[PDB]
Formats: sequence, C-alpha cells, structure tokens
Amino acid sequence: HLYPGEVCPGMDIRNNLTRLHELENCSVIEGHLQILLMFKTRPEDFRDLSFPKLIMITDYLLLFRVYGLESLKDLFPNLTVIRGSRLFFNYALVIFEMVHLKELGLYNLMNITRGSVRIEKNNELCYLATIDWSRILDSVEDNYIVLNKDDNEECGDICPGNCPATVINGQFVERCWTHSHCQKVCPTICKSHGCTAEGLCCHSECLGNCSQPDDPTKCVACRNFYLDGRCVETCPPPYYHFQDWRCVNFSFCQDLHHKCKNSRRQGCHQYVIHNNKCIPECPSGYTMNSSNLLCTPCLGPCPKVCHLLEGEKTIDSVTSAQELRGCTVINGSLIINIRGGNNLAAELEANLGLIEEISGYLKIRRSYALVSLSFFRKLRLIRGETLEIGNYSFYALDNQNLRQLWDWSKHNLTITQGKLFFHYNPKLCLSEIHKMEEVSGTKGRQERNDIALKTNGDQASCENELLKFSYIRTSFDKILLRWEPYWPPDFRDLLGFMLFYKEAPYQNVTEFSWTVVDIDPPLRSNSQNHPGWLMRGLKPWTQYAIFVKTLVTFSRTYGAKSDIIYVQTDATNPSVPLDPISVSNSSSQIILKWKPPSDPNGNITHYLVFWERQAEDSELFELDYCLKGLKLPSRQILKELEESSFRKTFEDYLHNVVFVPRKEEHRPFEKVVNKESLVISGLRHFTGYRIELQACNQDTPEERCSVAAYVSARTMPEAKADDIVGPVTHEIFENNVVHLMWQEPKEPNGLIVLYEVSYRRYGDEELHLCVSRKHFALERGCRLRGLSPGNYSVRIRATSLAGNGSWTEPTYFYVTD
Amino acid sequence: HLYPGEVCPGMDIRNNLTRLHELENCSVIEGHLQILLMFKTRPEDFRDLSFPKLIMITDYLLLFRVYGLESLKDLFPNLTVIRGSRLFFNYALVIFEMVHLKELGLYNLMNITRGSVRIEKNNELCYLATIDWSRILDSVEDNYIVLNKDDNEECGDICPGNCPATVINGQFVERCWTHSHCQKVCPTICKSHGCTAEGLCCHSECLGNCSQPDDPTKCVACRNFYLDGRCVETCPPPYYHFQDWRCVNFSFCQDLHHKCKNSRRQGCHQYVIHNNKCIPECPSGYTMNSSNLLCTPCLGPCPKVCHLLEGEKTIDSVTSAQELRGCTVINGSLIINIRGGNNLAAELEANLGLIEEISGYLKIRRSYALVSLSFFRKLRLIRGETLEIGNYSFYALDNQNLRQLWDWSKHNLTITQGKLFFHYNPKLCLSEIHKMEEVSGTKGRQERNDIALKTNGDQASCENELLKFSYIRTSFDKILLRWEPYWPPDFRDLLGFMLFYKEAPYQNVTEFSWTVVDIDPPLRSNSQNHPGWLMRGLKPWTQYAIFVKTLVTFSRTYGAKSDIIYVQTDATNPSVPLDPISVSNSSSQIILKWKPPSDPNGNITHYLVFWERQAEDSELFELDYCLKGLKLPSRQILKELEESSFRKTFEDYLHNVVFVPRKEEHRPFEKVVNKESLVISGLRHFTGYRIELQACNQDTPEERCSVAAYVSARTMPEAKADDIVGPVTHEIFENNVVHLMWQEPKEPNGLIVLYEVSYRRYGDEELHLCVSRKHFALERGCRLRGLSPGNYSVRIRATSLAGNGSWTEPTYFYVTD
Amino acid sequence: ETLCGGELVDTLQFVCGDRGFYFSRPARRSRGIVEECCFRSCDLALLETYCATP
Amino acid sequence: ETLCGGELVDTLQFVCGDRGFYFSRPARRSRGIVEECCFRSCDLALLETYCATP
Amino acid sequence: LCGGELVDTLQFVCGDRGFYFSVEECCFRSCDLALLETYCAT
Amino acid sequence: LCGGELVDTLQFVCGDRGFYFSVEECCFRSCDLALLETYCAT
Repeated sequence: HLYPGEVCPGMDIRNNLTRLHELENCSVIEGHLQILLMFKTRPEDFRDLSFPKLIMITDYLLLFRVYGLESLKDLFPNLTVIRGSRLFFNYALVIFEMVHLKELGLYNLMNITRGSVRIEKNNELCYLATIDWSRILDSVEDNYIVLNKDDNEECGDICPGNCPATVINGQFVERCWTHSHCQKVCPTICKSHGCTAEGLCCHSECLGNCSQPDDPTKCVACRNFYLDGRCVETCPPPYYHFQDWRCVNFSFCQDLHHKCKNSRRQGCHQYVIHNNKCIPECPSGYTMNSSNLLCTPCLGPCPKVCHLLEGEKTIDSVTSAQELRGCTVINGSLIINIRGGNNLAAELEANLGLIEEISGYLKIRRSYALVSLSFFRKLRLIRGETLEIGNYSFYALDNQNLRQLWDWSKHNLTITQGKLFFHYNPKLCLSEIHKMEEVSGTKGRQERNDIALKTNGDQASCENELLKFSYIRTSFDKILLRWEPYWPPDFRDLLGFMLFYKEAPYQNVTEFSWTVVDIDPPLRSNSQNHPGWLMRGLKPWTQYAIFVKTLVTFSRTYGAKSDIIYVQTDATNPSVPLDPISVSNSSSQIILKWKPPSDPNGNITHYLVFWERQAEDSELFELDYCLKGLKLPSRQILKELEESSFRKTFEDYLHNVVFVPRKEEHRPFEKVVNKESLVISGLRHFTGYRIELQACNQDTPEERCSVAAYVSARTMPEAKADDIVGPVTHEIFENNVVHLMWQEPKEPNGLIVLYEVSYRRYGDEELHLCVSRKHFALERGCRLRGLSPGNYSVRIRATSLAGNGSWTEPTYFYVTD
Repeated sequence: HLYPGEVCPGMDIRNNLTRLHELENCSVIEGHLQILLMFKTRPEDFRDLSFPKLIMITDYLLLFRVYGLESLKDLFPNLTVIRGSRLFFNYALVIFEMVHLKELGLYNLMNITRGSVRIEKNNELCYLATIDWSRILDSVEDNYIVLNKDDNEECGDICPGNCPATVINGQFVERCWTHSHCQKVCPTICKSHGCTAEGLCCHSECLGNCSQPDDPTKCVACRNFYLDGRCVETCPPPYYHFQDWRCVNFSFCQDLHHKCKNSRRQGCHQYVIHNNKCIPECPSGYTMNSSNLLCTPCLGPCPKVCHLLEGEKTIDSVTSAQELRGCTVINGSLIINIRGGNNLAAELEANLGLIEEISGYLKIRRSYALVSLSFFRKLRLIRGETLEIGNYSFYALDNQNLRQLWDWSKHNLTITQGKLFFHYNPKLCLSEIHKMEEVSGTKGRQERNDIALKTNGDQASCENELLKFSYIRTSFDKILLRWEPYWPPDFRDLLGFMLFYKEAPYQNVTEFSWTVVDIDPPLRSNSQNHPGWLMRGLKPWTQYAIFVKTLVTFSRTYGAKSDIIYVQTDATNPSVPLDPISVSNSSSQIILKWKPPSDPNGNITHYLVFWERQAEDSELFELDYCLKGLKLPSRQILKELEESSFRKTFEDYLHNVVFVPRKEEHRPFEKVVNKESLVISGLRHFTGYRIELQACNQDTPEERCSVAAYVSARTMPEAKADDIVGPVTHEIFENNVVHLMWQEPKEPNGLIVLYEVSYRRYGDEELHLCVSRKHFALERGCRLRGLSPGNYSVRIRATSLAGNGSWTEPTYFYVTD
Repeated sequence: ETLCGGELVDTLQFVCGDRGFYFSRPARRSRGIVEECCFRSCDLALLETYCATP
Repeated sequence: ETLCGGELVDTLQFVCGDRGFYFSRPARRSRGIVEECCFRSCDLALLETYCATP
Repeated sequence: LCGGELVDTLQFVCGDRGFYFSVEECCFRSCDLALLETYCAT
Repeated sequence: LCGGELVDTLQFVCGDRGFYFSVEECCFRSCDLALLETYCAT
C-alpha cells in the first residue's frame, strides 16, 4: 500500500510528550528520530500514545533516558525497515540508559539496510537473547549488546514457541519479540524480498512485508526506490532520484533549491541535478549552472575543496567519516583515532579514498581495528602546511594491528614538509617504514628517536632474511636437522639460533605452544660447518612444522629466519588393543571385543589373534573332593646478553689499546581386517581357552606387530554330557561284594570328580558312597560291601566340574534273603 | 730484605724475546708490565728465561697472545704483590687469548691491593679451580674467569693435598698452584701481615711474605710505604711520599721536576710537593710557586679545569674514570656507558664526585650496574655549552637498574640550556624525573615524547598513592579482606583492583609466585561502600603477605597500592601420625613408632594413644583343627581494556552530541608429650592388642585432636605356658575304658585347640588321638577305649595357638593281662 | 570537584530542574560537555548555561 | 668485507708479517682499530699502516 | 560449594546478624562477597 | 641415555660410516650433535 501522510523530516522530542504529537500523520521519516531526556514521565502516561502510521526510518532511532517507558510495542507497532543512510556513531539503532524498559516490542522490524544496533546499560530490559539478529541485520558481529538485565540477572524468556525456532551455535531456540508476538521467519527462497504470513513469496522489488504476494502495488516497503505507491526499481524520466529512497519531478527539486536560495537557512543545501539525482552538490569537476539546475562538467581541473573547522577533524566513527564523503581536497588536517575492535575498512574506503591532497598533517593515534592504511585509495600529496606540533607531517602511536602501510608496487605518495613519526606499532615493521621514507622523498629529513627500532614489529617476524635447510631425513623414531650457516657483519653478535617446532595436524599453521630449544652458535669455520641440531623425543607418524630463527644482539639488527617447513616422520608399532573383553553366548561361539590402541602409530592392516587349547590343572587330578573342605571352584635472560656484550666490549677495548696506527605352534588364527571385534566358532563344551590378542599396522613390508594380550575365555557345557551312560553292571562275590560297572562320560564337562550312588531297599533308607578318580581307576568303578538282603533301588549322581549330574534311573537288583 | 736493583719503570715487550732482557736487574716495577704479541716463539725458547728478582708490580700485568708459553712458574717465581695503582679496564691481572698455557705458575702471589683478575679464552689452561682467590684478592665477585680449558674440558687437577685445603661453598678442596707448589694458607690472626712457613706471624706493617717474623728489616713487601729497606708506615721528613709506594728526599723530586721541565717530554709531569707528597699536580686551590716546589693556596677561587679531547669522553671502566681523578671542572661533555654486571659505585665515587660543573652535556646510555647516580657527589651545574645532538643536556637510555637519580632532600642541581631525555629505565620512575624537572628549573623546556610514560618504571610499583585496609579478621580456616574505596578523577577509568597474596615464611618479603585474583570495581555509592574481597582456600597457621594494587587504564595514571600487610591465620587439627609402626621385644614391652603428621597445623601438645584388649575370634572356637585342611594361622587481555575504553568513548560521544551550550570405655592411655614414640609395659603373653593412635595440637582451650589410627600388635608367648600341668588321672571302667583327667593350662598361649596323647607299651607302637575343645568339655578330658593288656608309656603333647607344646613325661599305667 | 559521564546526567535536571535543555539545530565544535566538566573541573554557571529558558 | 675481533689478530701478522707492530708511547683518540675494520670495511693499506718498519 | 556447607561463609561474612537462605549463585557461579554481604540484612 | 642404547644415535647421525666407542658426554651431559658428528671419522 502507498504511504498516506506527510513525510515530516526527522526531528527530536525532549522534555515533554506534548511534542510527540508532530507524528500524527507520518508514514515515513526523511531523517532521524530521537526520543530522549524524559524524566517527569510515568508509565500511566504511555498507555495512550501509539503511531501505527510510522513505517520506515531513513537515518536512525535513538532512545536515551526516557523514564516510564516499559515497552515500544505500543509506540512503533509498524516500524518495518530502518534505512540507515546516516548513522549515529556507526549505529543504526541506539538504546542507551533505557531505564524501566522491559521488552523491546519492535515486533515489526524486518531489515536494517546499513548500520548496527547498540543496546546497553538498560538495567531492566530482557527478551533480548530470544531474538535472531541474523535475519534483521547484515553484519551481526558488529552489534554491541552488554550490561543489560539479561546477563547479570535471569529475566525469564517465557514466550510462545508454536513460534518458529532456529539454531544459533549448536542448539535451536525460539525467536520471539514479546510475550505475544515472535519474529517472522520464512523460507530462504525470499532472501529479503518479503513473504506473507502463509508463506507466499512477495515481489522481488519488495522488502520486509507485503499484502499481496508478487504485486509491487500492494507492498509496504520496497528496497530500491519509491514513486506514487507503485514503486519501481528505477523510476524513468522526468523523475530524478532523491535522498536514495524516492524520486520526484524536476519541479520539486527546483523549488526546493529556490527555497534554500532565497531563504538563507544555515543548514539548507543548494540542491543540484546530476545523473537523474537531486543531490545536495555534485562532486569535483562540475559547476553550478545559473540557467538550468544541472552542473555541467567544467573546462578546468578544479577539485572540490573540503574546508575544516579549526583546521582539524577527528575520525572515530562511520558518521565522522561520512561528512567527508565526496570531498577530494582537505583544507586542514586529519587525525584518525578509531577506538574499536571491529574493522571499519569497508565504510572508510567508501567514504574516504576519494581524497587526493591533504593541506595539513595526517595523524593516526590509538587506532586498533585498522589492519592497513589502504582505505586512502587516492591519497597522493601531503602538503603539511599546518605542521603538527613538534614539526611532523605523519604520525603513528599505539596502533595494535597496523600490519601494512601501503602497497608500493603500485601506490604513489608525496610529502612536502615535516617528518615521519612511528612509535609502538607491534604489527608494523621497519622495512615498511624505510620504504615509506624512500618513496616519500624525505630521506634527509629524519633524526634520532623518531622511528623506534625496539617498538615497531617487536612481535612480528619481519627481519626479511631467509635461511635454507641443507638436508634433513627422518628415521623410525627421530629426526635430524641441518641448515646453512649464517653470520652477521660482526660475527660476535650471533648468540645462536632459536628452533621452533610443534605438531601441525593440517598443512597450515600460524606463523609465530611452540616449544623452543637453545642452539649453541657454531665455531668460526673461516670449508664451512653447518650448525645443525638433533631433536629429542616425538610422536611418530605425525606432521611436524619446524622453523629456525636467528637470535642476534641489538647494537643494526640483521637476523634471519627460515620458511615454515613441514616434515613427516614415520610410523611405528601399535599398542595393546584397549579393553580386551571376551564373552560367550553359544556352546561354540565366543565373542571377543577390543578397542584400537591408544596410539595406533600406523594404519592397522589386520589383527593377529590366537585361541589355544589347554589341559586341566595338574593339581586338580591329585586333589580329593570328598574330604571336608571340598570347595571345588565353579569353573633473567638479560644477564646472558650482557655477559656476551661485556666480553665483546672488553675485547674491543683491548684491541683499541694494543694496536696503534703509524704517524610357531599353529594355534588357529585369523587376520581380523577393519574390525575391532571377532566371533569364533567350533569350540569344545565346557573347555577354557587362552586368547593371545595382538595387532599389526603393517603387512606387506614385514609384519610390524604389537605385543600380545592374554585373556581367558570359558565355554558353557552341553545339556546331558555329565550323565552316566551304559548299563550299571554289578559283580557280586561270595561275600556279597557288589562291584559296580559303568562307562564314564568320555566327553564330560571338563572332568567328573566323584560319583554319588544311592541304593534304597523297600522300607529302608538311602546310602551314599564316594567314587573318586583313583577309586574309579584302581577298583575299575565302585565296590560296595555289606548290603542287607532285598532288592535295592539305585540312583547314581555323577559329580563333574560343572556340578552334580542328573541321577540315574532307579536300578533294581535282588540279593538272596 | 731490601730491593737491590733498578726500579726500571714499566715497559712492554713485543715481537721478540730479545727485548725481555731489560729486566735483568729489576726488584720492583714503577709502572705496568705487558708481554704480548708473540708469534714466532717456541717452548724451547722459554726454558732459559727467569726473573727471580721481580717482586712487586705497581700497576698491572697483561699477557696477550704469547705463543709457546706453557707456564709462568719459570718467568715470575717471586711475584708477591701487585699494587694495582692504575688498572687495565678495572682489572689488575689480565690473561687473554693465552694459547699454549697449561698452568698459571704464579705460586708466589699473595695480595692484590686493588683491582680484579680476568682470565679467559686460553683454550689450554687448567689448574684454575684448584686456587683460592679469597686470600689473594679483596673482591672475589668482581673476577671474570670463563672460556678456559677448565669448563668445556676435564684437565685433571692432580696436585699434592699434604697441601692445605679449605671450603668454598659446601666442601673442602686443596688449593694448589702447580703440580709441585700450592697456595700458602696460614691462620687468620695474620689477616694480611704475612706469615712464615712454620706459622709465625710476620710484622704488622709487613705484607705477603717475610723472612724473620716480627721484623720489618727482613721483609719482602710492606703494605704502607718503603724507605731504605727498613720500611716504615709513614716516613718522617725530609722524605715525601712518592707514587703511593715509596718516599724519597726532596732533592729527588726537585731534580725530577727539573728534568721534566727542561726536557719537554710530552708525557712528563711537573711534579709538585703538597703535604709531604711529590704528586704530579696538586688539586684546585693551589698555584705552582717558582721559588719553592710546593704549591701554596691561592688568593682566589680558581678551579682545576679538565680539558677533554674532542670535547667528549666515554666512561666505561675504572681506568677511564681514573684519568679525571682530582679534576673538578670539565671543559667538555661526559658520556657514561658501563657495560657491566658488577656495580662500580665505590670506584666511581672515589674518582668522580669531585667534579662540580660540566661545560657540555652529561649522557648515560646502556649502563646496567648503575643503581643510582649518587656518585656525582658534588655535581652542581650543567652549563650545556656543547649541547647534545637534538638539543639535549641530560640523557638516559636502556638503564636496566637505574633506581634512584638523586637524593633531593639535600642535593642541589642547575641546568642552563637543553632539555632532559629519559627512555627505557624500567627501575626509574616518573616521580623522580618530575622532581628533577622541578629542581633543575627547566620546567618550561619540555616537549612531548621526551619522557616516555609507558617505559620508565613499567616494572616498578611507584604510583605513590597509598591505600588503607578498613578491617580484617581471620577465622579457623579462611580470611576476609576489606579496604577503603578509591576513585580516580574520572571514575570510569578504574577497571578494578589487583590482589596479591603469597605465603611469607619470615617477616620480610620482596615487593613485587605471587598469586593474583581479579576484583570487580565497586558500584558508585555517591554512604560509601568498601570494595572488599574474600579469599578461597589456604594453609592454616601460616604467615600471609597481602597487598592490593589498583588497575587503571592509561589515558595521567593515578593508580594506588597498599602496604605489604602480613596476616596470620589460625591453627587447626593435625593429620594422622605418619608411618605408625609397632614392634614388640619383650613379653610385656611393645614399642610403637610414628612420625609427626605431614601437616601438623599446630604445636603438638600431646599424643592420645590407647591399647585395648580383645577376645579370641568367635569362629575359632567353633572350628575343628584335626580335620584335613587344618591350616591354623601362626598367630589476550588488551581486548577487555579496549572494550572498556570503547564503552567510555561512545558514552562521551553521546554526551557531546546530545548536550549543547546556549548562545568412653576406659582403655588405658598416656599423653605422649614431646615424643614421636612410646614404650608400653604390662601386657599379657601371646595376646594381641588393638592400638588406637591419634594426635592433638591443643590441650588447654579444648583438646583439638586428630582422627584415630588403628594398628595391630601381638605379644610373644611365655616359656612353659602351654605345657599340661597336674597329674594325668585316668578312670578305668569295666570295659577297660580309660577316661583321662588333666588340668588345662588356665593361662595358655591364646588357647589350646587340641591334644596329642601317645601311649606306647613295651614292644608295642605309639597311638594318637585328637582331644578337641568339645571333646575336652563334654567328656571332661579324653576317653580311651580298647587298650591291649600291659603297661603303656604315655606322652601327651598339647597343641595351642602358638604351636605344639612339650610332650608330658612318660606316664606308666598297668592294665590286667 | 570534577564530574564525568553517567553521573553528569544525574547532576543535570537537578541543577537545571523543571525546564529541560534547549535545542535549536545541529548548526563539531569539540568543546561540548566532556572536556568542560569531566576532563576539567566545571562550576555551577557552566551547567546553568545548558538550561532552556534561563 | 669487514673483519672484527678475534679474527682481526689472525689477519694481522699475516698482512704485516715478519716485522712486528711499532710502539712508541701512549702519547684516547677513539678511532683505533675496531671502528676502522669491524664497524666499517677497511682495505689492505689501513692494515699495512700498522706495521713497524714500512 | 553448596547448601549446608555454604552456611559457614555466610556466618563468616555476616557474624552475629543472621541471614535468609538463598545456593544457586555459588554452586554454579563464583562467590564474590558482593552478594554475601547483602544477603544478610540488619 | 647411556651405552648400548646410545649407538642408535651414532648410527643416526653418521649412517654407513661407523664410529669408535666414546657415553660420558651424554649420560651426564646433553647430546648437542656437535660431538656426535665428530665422533665418527671418515
């Protein structure tokens, strides 16, 4: 839908809500909105005010100490898009010292074109972590939200969700604005074109929200431009773009320029026309034409001078630099001081970089996020007419991240007067400064203690002297190092080389953990001896990153370093397979589990495992198990530097004074390949096994195998293996001696230790007798003596290693009465 | 004895030994001896040369690259004392690049008056660690002996020793010069007066060695002065002291002055007389008198100007400063650069400190051992006529130990032109620099970046703002901290306080281990809230040193610190006495040993120990010990700082923009006091004991006692306690049933389990029977059945817990045949 | 006594009171409030001059 | 090529050779040998001028 | 540190003044003595 | 490290060149490869 209402260019409301009524008819704001400094206000005075008509803010929104305000859900229920043409300290929405605020309430915000959001020191605001700034902004990392109620307190983020949720770092979370509304999230096919509640994609030109999908006539905010409701990407003539958000007829711009001309408002601009754009003033190379409002190109190279108040301007924010946008010649001096933490290269290059000459000096102090000075794209000449105090033209102080000053393969520069000045730039190096001095042409304009040697690049390896490695080769376990000798012009200044080495998982490692080792400087060969060094201890088959840096006393420093060379050592034998556990589920199936060794030290080609048969314990055969006690088992530095320097200086003094000028057992085995487990079949019942477990990580070039691991596995017995089979034959002598015959269970559960014979006569009781192995052998079974006359019912129980077998069926034998 | 021979003033021998013959008649040397630069020489050319006459060297001895020399024991067999009036780079004996030297050989050196010894880079010299420099020099720590054969190699120090030995650090070692001679060490009663071979003390005036003890007439070197052999402490008139080692008649000094006057030697001095001293020139305030050689005081304040070549002089050694001794006004500039490691305050104060005005500038660069600039005792004015490059008058650079500049309570200073300059003085602080600026009067002569704020005193706590502690009190286990609030002029700059604490054994601890903890800055009270902090974990009853230092961002720095306050926490209970071991040696004596607990946590007042009686194991009574199986037991940061600064700067920008100006069971116990052991008496034989060991470190204010420690102790049995006593009465029934009666050993070795009765008839064998506790109780003894007719010899063996008792005597009883 | 941000607003509306702070138009001078009262000490009149009606 | 202490003596007595180094008397100028050959490069003639006879 | 045991710290920092229970600020967070001093009210 | 085991280092730093025995410089001192390279002579 169109925007019915006065555009009402941006204003601010202070000291009373009676000034808030100017927005009674406002669909858009061509400016910035500031509501701040409200003290004598109460929440009872805010329940009535509401502005459903407000849709889009051009510049920014700032709220600063508005007492009594608890939520904006009643103030701006239709704030869709904040254009952010000009920011407030590189911020598009600032909410500062916002006492009494509970929830943000901006449940209609969709897209912020340019800028960031800084909300802090509210002391009462929650419902912040329950929002998704990724779909709102374009650079989330530039946000700044601290010192709210969310962190130090625990304001419960109770909200429907029902409402859509999304991941942030590693978990999903609902994205809700207030207790009743939530952020509208719809499929990514409409990146920014908007989408209806159902999910239909809006028009491509459209933005944020729309009523009729794929219809620019019924949109609420369209990204490109605006004209007569039915907005288009770029309006045709005779309509010229205005303020980067809408276009109007030439008559509008002409009468606005006439109004500014005749009414000498101090803030009015003589608007001109240049490429269908009613801009405040066209850039350098064009002149205001009295006849027609457009500025034709001039027949002369006249730049657009940029006069500066009091000859100075501090650049500490995007909005500070934006005042120089389009300017090309500065009639003053620039001091850059960006106290940040987020780089501003993009916006600085967009606003600056069109300047060519600086009348005064350029000063860079305390700036942090500046990684380079490349944003001065077209900086050519520094006149230095307004010289800095101390007679300087270039400055540098406490730049923590000034890496590169300029690219001198292509860039040009010129300094007229003054001298350079660099101090405490740990990421800037003297090579770049000396290139500064050579290219500028102020070589003879330098003095002592203007470019500190010990502060610039103190933590940046940039001595720019390369060192090669002669030859290296790695063995099974260790590695030998050797490199070409290096000597400064005065060889006594070399105190030895630093060696840096660490394990690098992947092919890239940061340059300057990092274990180091001292190296004794080599003897003066004056044949040359390569210094070399031998490492001590390492983890085999790992990627190692090594490099050597010389260490030379500061007298000019002429150190040297080597490239980061990655050296791969060899593999070795593995360790014991971790956690060797063997289990049995079936009579012949035993399942053994293991884990790969803690240090495999090589690609495990196969596992060599052996299962071995054992005999029953020798002492078991010689132990009787009917005797009482028959429990059968149920089987600090500066001093050294000064010492060197003192030795050198005494030698120098001596030389000065003295000299004057004239006037196998085949246990079954299997190569377990690509498996940390094994299942074995075909095992005897109730028989133990000795399992020898070992691993190898190399097969074809000889089996490089680990040590053996011993575990014990025992199988369960069969069902009816211990029962006595065969007839129970008995021999009766003249003394009624019963000599029992029975065939032993040739395949028992380990071994049968004893037998329990229970013979009972009709009306008599049950007797027992032990039949040990020696008893069963020497007597060839049992030998009963002294049996009363009558027929006895005999049950025999066989006692094996597993336990007592099933009783034999009652056998009846009749002796004479 | 006297010195027969020409004094032969000091010379040097180079390039041939044919110049070494000038010392054919030389008992003393009034100068320095230098033998150096010998290349075409061989050891075969050194066996002949010997100088037994040389006794004392005035200045120093230097040997530099004398090839073919292997030992000085044949060159200087009588070098007794080196006076060291003037040194060679603050060294009295230099041996440098001394190839082919094996042993020093100076077996006659006794005392070096002033200086040190530097021997290095010989590559062949050993027999160095076998010497005692303490009896030779007066300042051993000023020596410098490195890079010899002694360290990198293992030249065997085989020597007699026989020869005296002495301790150095923790062990004795013989002190030998060569393989045949050793350092002469004699009792300390003769500190330096000398002593004969037997041990008799020499004369008090004498020094080093003497022939007749307590006789100055027969000495070889006397410390004070010399005259006509029989030297005296101070020769009377008309003899005037000469060159601080001897005195001569006035005629000698007069003719020497005349010789220097008429013969215009460039090095000769017009010797004068001043206080019976033929000195080269008397100090400021005296004028050369043509009539008589002494210089009378003048009627005018004319100082002794000290003209300097090329207006500069570098002070890097004692001998460099000695050239200015006696000088008071410098017609040039002084640059002090002492690359050292040993302080030179004493000698610098002796030589310097008499200077008052400096025409040019004074520069101090790279000096290390200088702890203060107090050696400029009478420095008053710095004219600065010859200004330093960059227009400076005072300099400072890389002074690692410049603590204090001057004592401003009494000292005065004056600087005419130039400006101060301080950089990289980690031990010097801005307070002293500003006091310099105020006292000098050059306050308006300063510019930016001449006195770096971040380099001077960066590692010296000197913000000189004191912080008090409100109240503290320490409990049984922990301690609470609280102090008065502090606020810089801009309160946003306070990021919190640093807390430093460590355990200090004794009352003194170094100021700035040292565990630290971050403190959150307190809320703005605008009643004031004391910040305070609580400790977490400590070792009780220990002396703790605590102090708090504020941490404020650099914008002027206005930090604050507190005094080192020592807080003593309280004591607690001790631990278990370490290694509780109990042993027994006698029937009633059990000796138990223990160690004090690892953490006593208190003065151990006494040990509370209990021994308790136990009963025999219940299952023992119910266990039969004749059954088979009878085994009876034989019983990184800058990001946070920038976050704070960025928050502050955004708040400042907001304030700038918004506001505009208008137009108990009694087990016996004993309190073991002051003993880690105990011996207990009166214990039953063969009875165990349960020992409960515990310790207490507090008695009168309630017994603060540790936990109990349980150990087991068993006593040995008696001699004849298990033997059966009383007659072996037997009752015989009609069935010849023998019922044995015997009285049990009421006090046995624990308990008797069984009995072994062995009755044997004449010609029969021995029988056995078990008599268990139940057998002995129910049957009231033993009950034998079925004994063959005849008289049996009965031996009874009692089986107790200890073992089998002695057999009873053969008892004979006759049954009817 | 110097006063800085945070508490500067608290001091304001108390020294000024009742009436607010005037505002005409932006019309940077860089002498606004911080380098008047925070960096250097400022008196009552320099706060009163930021009022609206008087 | 610059040469410094230690090896400076080795270079001497080879460039000079046979004859030694002259010595008259101390008669500090501070341009002796180190700032002629160690700090800055020095040629053959500057070493030859330290000989005795020539 | 948690409830029951934590009472010693409150009696340490408050003495003979007493306190009301609430451990959620020390079992998971760090005891900074700022909450402890205001836990006990006169 | 000491004799017997130390031979691997000499074969490492000398290869197929061989060496003569002498351990007194590595059992108590530190092996800096300066002595090892000169231990084996061609």
